[PDB]
Amino acid sequence: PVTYSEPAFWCSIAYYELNQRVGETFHASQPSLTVDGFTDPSNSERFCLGLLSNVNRNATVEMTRRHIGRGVRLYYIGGEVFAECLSDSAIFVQSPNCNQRYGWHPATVCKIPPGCNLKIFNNQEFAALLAQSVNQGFEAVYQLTRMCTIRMSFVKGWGAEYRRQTVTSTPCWIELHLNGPLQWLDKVLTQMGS
Amino acid sequence: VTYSEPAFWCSIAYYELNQRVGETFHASQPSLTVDGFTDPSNSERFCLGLLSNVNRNATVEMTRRHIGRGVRLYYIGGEVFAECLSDSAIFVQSPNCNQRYGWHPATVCKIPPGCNLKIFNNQEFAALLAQSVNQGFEAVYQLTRMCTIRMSFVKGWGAEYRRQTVTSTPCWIELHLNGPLQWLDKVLTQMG
Amino acid sequence: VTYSEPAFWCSIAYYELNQRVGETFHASQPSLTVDGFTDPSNSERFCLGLLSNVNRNATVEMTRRHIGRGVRLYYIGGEVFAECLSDSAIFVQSPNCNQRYGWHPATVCKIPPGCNLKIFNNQEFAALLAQSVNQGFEAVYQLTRMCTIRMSFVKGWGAEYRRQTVTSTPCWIELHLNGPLQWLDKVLTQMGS
Amino acid sequence: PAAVEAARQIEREAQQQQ
Amino acid sequence: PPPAAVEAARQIEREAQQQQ
Amino acid sequence: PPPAAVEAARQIEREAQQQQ
Repeated sequence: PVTYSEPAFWCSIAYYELNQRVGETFHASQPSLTVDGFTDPSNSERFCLGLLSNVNRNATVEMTRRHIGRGVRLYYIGGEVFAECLSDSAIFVQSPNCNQRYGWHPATVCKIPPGCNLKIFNNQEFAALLAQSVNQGFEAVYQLTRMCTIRMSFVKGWGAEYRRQTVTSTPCWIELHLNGPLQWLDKVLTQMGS
Repeated sequence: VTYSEPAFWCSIAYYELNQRVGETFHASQPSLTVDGFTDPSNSERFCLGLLSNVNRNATVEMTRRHIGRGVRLYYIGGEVFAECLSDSAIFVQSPNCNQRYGWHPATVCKIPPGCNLKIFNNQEFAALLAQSVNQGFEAVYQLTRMCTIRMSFVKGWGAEYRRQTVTSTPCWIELHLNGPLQWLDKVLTQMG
Repeated sequence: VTYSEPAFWCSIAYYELNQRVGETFHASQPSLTVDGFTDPSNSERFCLGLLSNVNRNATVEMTRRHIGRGVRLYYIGGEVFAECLSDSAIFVQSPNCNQRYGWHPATVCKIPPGCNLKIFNNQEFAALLAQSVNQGFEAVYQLTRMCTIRMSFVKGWGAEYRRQTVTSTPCWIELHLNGPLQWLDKVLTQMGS
Repeated sequence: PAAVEAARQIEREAQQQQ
Repeated sequence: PPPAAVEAARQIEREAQQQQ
Repeated sequence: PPPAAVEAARQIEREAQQQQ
């Protein structure tokens, strides 16, 4: 017996400082939300990071947390996801669905200057990749979980051309989980066998 | 002091090696399955495949691929059972079950695919809790491990294996039975 | 911008040594007790005795045995008090209290069993928030530590002791005052930069 | 003491479940 | 390609077009 | 001092003062 239900929250965001989890996981219910570095504790549309505390927080993270400002705005219109840079400092996003959409290396990191926006995710694109992946085996489908996960950095970029080579080296970074695509992946994973 | 029946009869916490991974899952329905798939919004499924761990290594990455349908837990009456839906055996360490058959609290039980086991019994716990008020605070305080149960999905630990601690297994969880815990609190507060 | 009064006036996070243990506890009632017992479904009790830590050592296990009735926190009017219900003294590090008496920000106050102390005062914080907009973003941004309060249940830390950091104490918690945090948010957004 | 009565009540409650 | 899987993915593609 | 910021804090002081 298999039963499925539409998720209440279309995504969940986890905040990270260096390689450590800081704060609780935030689940976005509204189609629009802002991830800022301020201190509002009771806003279902704002993921205020300024109030999260880390006893092992160093100096450079403290300085980086001051430049988040208005942070990033995420909206989910139709079947596509966008990230808008409201911060006075550029943000760096690593979205496999976006990277593949343009024929870039999977680890590619996109810089979003203040005021600009970008098509972070596309449901139709993912559905197409999920279809042509059942022909490559369990491994290919299992690794499609990273397609549902997206990582962003608030001030400092990482990857090639930079000194930080991994996202765990950036002072302030988050990781999104797209519940919609994740549920579609579950339907296909069960049928893939071992 | 005022007491209320807990909304969730149990809470499960997922672990990878010696590090907590994901949030704590609170089961509201009497039946739930802990699998390694990717459904985020099923009140009856604790899908571990969607949980991410920046500190996940290779061997854990391989172990997470064989979880499959995982384990299904049902709460019929006053007893708890674990059924092995995975095509790989699971390893359970339940003091309530170990004592029911007189085994060491650290004993680890292997559940082959398709098999099941009576993981917990409230009546048994209540009896141990009664004859424990005569042994002192320490004995009653140590009855919290009776309310906690640990499972391993592919690799076993403890005696009979090379892994000696539950923190050595790649993928393991830890259950907390809210019901039994509330009974323990009633006796602990008055024990002084 | 839209604002709503927070449902929970504070949130407490339990810690053992340098590792987070258990979920964050959100206080809805104006009075709550953080004890070492095992009730999981009491909106007025943050029972730490049921929280498990696989990496818990001996000294932490011994410290968790002396928590007992723990600490009682009530939020009467616009002030916060901590009462030591445990048979062992508790150690609090409240910047609002430290500043109220002209002590170093890192100063740790010892509360013997049965005693209490005015941990926080809204009026004091509101006044400090006003005279802080004149020093720049940095000064206002650093008012987030004013909204965070740390307590230790048996062993003290800081100067005069061998433990120099709160991460060295076996059992300690960290409070977040949502009320003061919301006031800070209104001023931080308008400070720019 | 008084606690044993609370535990004695628990034993009656646990028997009721079946 | 597992036949049950390819049909499951085929339904997903139908859903995405409805969203568009 | 920003005009909107000082006014927001100015309102906060009255709110906290009302509590007493």
